[PDB]
Amino acid sequence: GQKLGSTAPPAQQAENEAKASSSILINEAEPTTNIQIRLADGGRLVQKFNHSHRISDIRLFIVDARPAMAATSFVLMTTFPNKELADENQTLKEANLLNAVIVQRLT
Amino acid sequence: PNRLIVDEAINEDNSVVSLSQPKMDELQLFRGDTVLLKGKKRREAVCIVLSDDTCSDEKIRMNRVVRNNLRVRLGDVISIQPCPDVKYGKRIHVLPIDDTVEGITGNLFEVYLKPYFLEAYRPIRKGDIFLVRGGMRAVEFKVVETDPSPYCIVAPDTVIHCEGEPIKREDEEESLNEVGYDDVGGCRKQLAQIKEMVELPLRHPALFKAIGVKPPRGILLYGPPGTGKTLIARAVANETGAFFFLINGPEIMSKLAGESESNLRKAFEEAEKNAPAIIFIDELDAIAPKREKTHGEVERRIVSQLLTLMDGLKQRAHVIVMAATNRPNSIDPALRRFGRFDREVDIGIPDATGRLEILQIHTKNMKLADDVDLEQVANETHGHVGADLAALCSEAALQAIRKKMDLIDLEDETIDAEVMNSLAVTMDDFRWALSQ
Amino acid sequence: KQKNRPNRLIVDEAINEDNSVVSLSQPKMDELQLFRGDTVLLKGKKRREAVCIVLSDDTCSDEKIRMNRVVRNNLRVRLGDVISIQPCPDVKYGKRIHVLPIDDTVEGITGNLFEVYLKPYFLEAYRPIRKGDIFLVRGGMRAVEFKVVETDPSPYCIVAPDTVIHCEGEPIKREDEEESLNEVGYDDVGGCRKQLAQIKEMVELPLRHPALFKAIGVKPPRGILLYGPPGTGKTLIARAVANETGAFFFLINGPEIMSKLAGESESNLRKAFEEAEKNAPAIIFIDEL
Ligand SMILES: Nc1ncnc2c1ncn2[C@@H]1O[C@H](COP(=O)(O)OP(=O)(O)O)[C@@H](O)[C@H]1O
Ligand SMILES: Nc1ncnc2c1ncn2[C@@H]1O[C@H](COP(=O)(O)OP(=O)(O)O)[C@@H](O)[C@H]1O
Repeated sequence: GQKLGSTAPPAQQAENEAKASSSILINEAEPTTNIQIRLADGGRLVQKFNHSHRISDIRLFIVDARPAMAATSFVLMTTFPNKELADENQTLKEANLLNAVIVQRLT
Repeated sequence: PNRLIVDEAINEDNSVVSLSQPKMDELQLFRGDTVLLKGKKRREAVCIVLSDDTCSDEKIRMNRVVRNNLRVRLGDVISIQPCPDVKYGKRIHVLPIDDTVEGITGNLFEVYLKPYFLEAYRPIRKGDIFLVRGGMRAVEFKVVETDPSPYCIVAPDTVIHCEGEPIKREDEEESLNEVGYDDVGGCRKQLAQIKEMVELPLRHPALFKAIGVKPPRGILLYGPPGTGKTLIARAVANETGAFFFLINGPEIMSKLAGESESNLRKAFEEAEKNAPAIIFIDELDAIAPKREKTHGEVERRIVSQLLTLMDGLKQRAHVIVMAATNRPNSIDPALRRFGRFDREVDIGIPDATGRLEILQIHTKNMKLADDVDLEQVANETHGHVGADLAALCSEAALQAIRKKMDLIDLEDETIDAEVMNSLAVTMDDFRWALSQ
Repeated sequence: KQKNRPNRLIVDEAINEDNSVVSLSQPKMDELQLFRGDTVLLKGKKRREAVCIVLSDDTCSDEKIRMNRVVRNNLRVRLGDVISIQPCPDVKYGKRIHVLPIDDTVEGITGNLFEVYLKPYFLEAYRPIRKGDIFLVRGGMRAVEFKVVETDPSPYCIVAPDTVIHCEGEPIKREDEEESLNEVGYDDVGGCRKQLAQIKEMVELPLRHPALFKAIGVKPPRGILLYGPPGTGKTLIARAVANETGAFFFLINGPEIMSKLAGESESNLRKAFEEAEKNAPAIIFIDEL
């Protein structure tokens, strides 16, 4: 069996990933950015198709993605200065995510 | 394949490597990808790839930690491949390497492993050896077990095992305790030239064995003492995997008046075996001072002996001779002749900028207090040279240990790690040192 | 103050030349509730004990305890070590006492060592002595060492005016762990405090906490250059520092070295360094470099 610490906590999510993607807006007119989402939900690798969207979208996206995620609190980060995407409001362009790898941390 | 040439590192972080946006853009590697790196004799290594602007599109800025696991020197090529399978880890078993722990007792985990992985998401491969600094030293750890297998990214959920036995340093595995370019600071222009001269002959032996061009065979480093000449020389030796042989002035001139030359000769002999080799003659003014500086026939028989061995050095069995001295005047003009030390590099004293660098290099293993302003320290050490700052640092540290020592912190009996990891050097510690 | 069990102190140099005296800072006596003359019992190394009298000190530091070499030895400690001080209200004026001089300290002189040394020494002083302690008495242009063989009221007693003093014929032998107070100490150096202080801290860690540098990457000092006119006390200092830290002391003398033939000279040089490393911690002193 296991022991404790300080951290936190079927295949139909091909549809989950589909609805996660179909949830988007992609201003043909507007410039892109793609994102590598590191789901804490495990070594869950994610691919984006964003174009200068805001963190609320990344959040709703993960929610659309994994079911659990829909109720679990967490924060989004940038590894190596390791900063935590603070104001989840701002467009990817302001945060300098443009083709980055945002890792999910369960708080 | 977009194979890259390995160059210098810029953030002291080991797990990170750097390329240029232009380089990354072509393979869709994004500002954080856990890229895989394959290289020399059965070696791979997973690392987080960021991006740099001063990096050249064909070069990849990494540190000696990676490089070594990759078994490669600055200048080689590597295949930077995106590693998608890399998944958070469940457990990992690592063990401290003897020579890097002898001295310290107590839980390593608490002092090194923990603060090292803590919310960092460091991707590690098997067999890899990483360096953890702190407690006024830098322990080396060997990854002997992972779960996920081959590799993984240590997450805040990964278990860390520190089983009870310090393993050994396999002789195919170099120490990070050895001198390298990252250990020299302030010498950029000169440290540049040296690399530039030694490059081909030390790195590409065969070339000259096919062309009729004359390579540099004797480099002469000037500069006052403590400037880092012995440092620079040994660094270049390790940095290029070249054989290093040390000949010290006093050591030679201490022998009998025959035993001396005997050595000078046996010295060059053993270097021609392990070539490419770098023969460093420290304190050359001791073996070959200028014309009028000599008094006896013996002193002269040796200087001559040295001049000869130089001329005898052929293009075949390439070895570069480096010698340091405090200034031109010192040496015997004959050593300058085309064929001998015809390549001279002047290494002065550091400036405020340079001094800063050196000070950071000599504190990388210590816990500096937030009230520590090295840049300030750098600014009030005008004359000071590398050795002065390096020593200054030792004084600060020692001064701090003396303070929190009387508190009866177990001292006098073989050491405890955590104890050393708490002791922090205050700006007052430097202040005290300065006034000494 | 939290951990020191309020009686653990660091042995510092003495200010009062009296051997029976040890000093503490007033704020320290108050904490331990001792009196300006209270007789205390000190515990050192090799499970040794000493009985001394306590006085306040304005220059003494809260954690440290001043005491001269005599007591420091009896306790088997060096400056910098720690001891436990304890009140000793059970001491009682002693009936009889038998002390004996040490062979090497009385060679040459003859006569009644009692009326010449023991008498003026204990006379109306009220010196608290333990059994086994070694005290020094100066006079007659020399200093004699005496070892308390036996005290009436057993472990320790205060030599009152009625206490019978026996010093029956015989000079005992000096044991191995018992250094001579005739050896050089910091109390034999005057006019150097500043410099004596610099040197002390320089060698402090390397010579007192060797293990430290075994587990450290910091570089301690190796060579120390002492410059000054002749007869300034450099040799004296170096020898004093060695003993005072229980380090091995090896002496190289310029002329000696230069009187030999060349190869012999080198030989000797490396021999000095060789022997030094075998008995480390050590201090090699090159006189007349
Ligand atoms: N430029 C430098 N950067 C970092 N450390 C230095 C530098 N120069 C000197 N040092 C430190 O001082 C010591 C001086 O070494 P060394 O190369 O032997 O000096 P030199 O040959 O000029 O007498 C080095 O081992 C190193 O720790
Ligand atoms: N500072 C001093 N304090 C007390 N006595 C001293 C001092 N300096 C010298 N002496 C006395 O004079 C002698 C001179 O000794 P020494 O240390 O050998 O001199 P130096 O090494 O300076 O030539 C000492 O043995 C000592 O008796």
